Amino acid sequence: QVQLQQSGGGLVQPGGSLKLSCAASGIDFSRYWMSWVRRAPGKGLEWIGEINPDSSTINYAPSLKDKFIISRDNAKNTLYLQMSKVRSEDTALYYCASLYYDYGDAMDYWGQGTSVTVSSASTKGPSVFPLAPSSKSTSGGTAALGCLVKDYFPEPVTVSWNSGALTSGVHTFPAVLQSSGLYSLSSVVTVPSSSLGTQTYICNVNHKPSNTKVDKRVEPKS
Amino acid sequence: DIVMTQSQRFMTTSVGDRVSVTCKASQSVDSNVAWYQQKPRQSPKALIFSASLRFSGVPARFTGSGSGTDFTLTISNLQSEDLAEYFCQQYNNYPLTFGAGTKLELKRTVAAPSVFIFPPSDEQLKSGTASVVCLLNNFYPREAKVQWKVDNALQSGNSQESVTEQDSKDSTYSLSSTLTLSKADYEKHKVYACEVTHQGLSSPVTKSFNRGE
Repeated sequence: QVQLQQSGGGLVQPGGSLKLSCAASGIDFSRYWMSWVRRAPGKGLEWIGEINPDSSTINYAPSLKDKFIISRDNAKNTLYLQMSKVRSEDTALYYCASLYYDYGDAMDYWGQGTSVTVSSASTKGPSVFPLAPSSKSTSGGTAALGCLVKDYFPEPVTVSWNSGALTSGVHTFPAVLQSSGLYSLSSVVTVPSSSLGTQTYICNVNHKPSNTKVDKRVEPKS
Repeated sequence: DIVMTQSQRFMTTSVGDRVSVTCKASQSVDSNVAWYQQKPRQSPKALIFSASLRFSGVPARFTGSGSGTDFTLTISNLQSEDLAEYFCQQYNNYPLTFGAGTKLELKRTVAAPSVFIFPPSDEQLKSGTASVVCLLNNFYPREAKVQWKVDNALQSGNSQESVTEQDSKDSTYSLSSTLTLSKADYEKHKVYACEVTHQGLSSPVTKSFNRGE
């Protein structure tokens, strides 16, 4: 089993520095060319650079030579990306990948990816508000309810319902970046209208960057 | 830099069909082209290299063709596990560059959205801001329009929407729209309405509430 285990990253200040790591297992790391690639929000993948087995060749995308240093430590089976003088444009998901040098710079194995956010803003936990089921909800039909997870930074949050016991009919939407620079998302669930008087519905929200955990009861309103 | 252009960002298909994804390079890249598969919340997986050769383990129903500028990935007898995004890459010169990708979705019958509106909670209003949420649930196809009307006046610039990936079981989409207002503005209006148009609806569907009722 080939695996590239990435670590590092997170939220950094503009002008800050950050070192990403990529640990290889299941291959003879010291024989492989390695690459870094990233994807900014809403964009296509972009190559950052590559390094050969003994580090005597390091090639960079030209626009990025200034901000990125690629290195490797073969004894640790590890590849590194040092980021410096970062700006908000460097907010992206960063991947390491092995190169298929028997034929060319195709990328035959990919790490799981590391999220980096560059911003001057501080970590902020969300507020969690109920999306209460309508009182007009069709008699004997289907009701919708949810939780609005508002004003957090950086990504990600996670949402479960009834501590993971409720999964059918759940839709947790992608986060949106608000004009305030904070994220928001909603999680909804559809359930029988007849169950609103009996079953309790609780959305379990975690925001690990701020160490925020909210268990919000969602009740019909009076 | 070489630009790799994928002429369709989205393709609808069906299990068992043949599907072809195209990729066009802005200048010749010989046969130095690779193809990748990527599914939501997963990393890419390599499929093709040297334009037409498979990586090991890749099923034979994936083939590739082309040389110079025009490249094609063909999937014969599409399987449900092949529903994914597909993107090309050139490795003829530096910088290495990638296509933006073509996402496959599964055709199903038209399904109108089930629409729900949610007033802001009392807890939120203490904050000074009000969010009004409109949910469009389990519809197909993905195209839908949501308009917000406050005291019957069409709103613009103060809503955002988000859409789920296609559901693996029932092949539908869901969509939320959030209208953001100050509490003070919220309290100055009576009627909040979400108006939805979709191919499955012969006329638009409106969900609304009067503030306070």
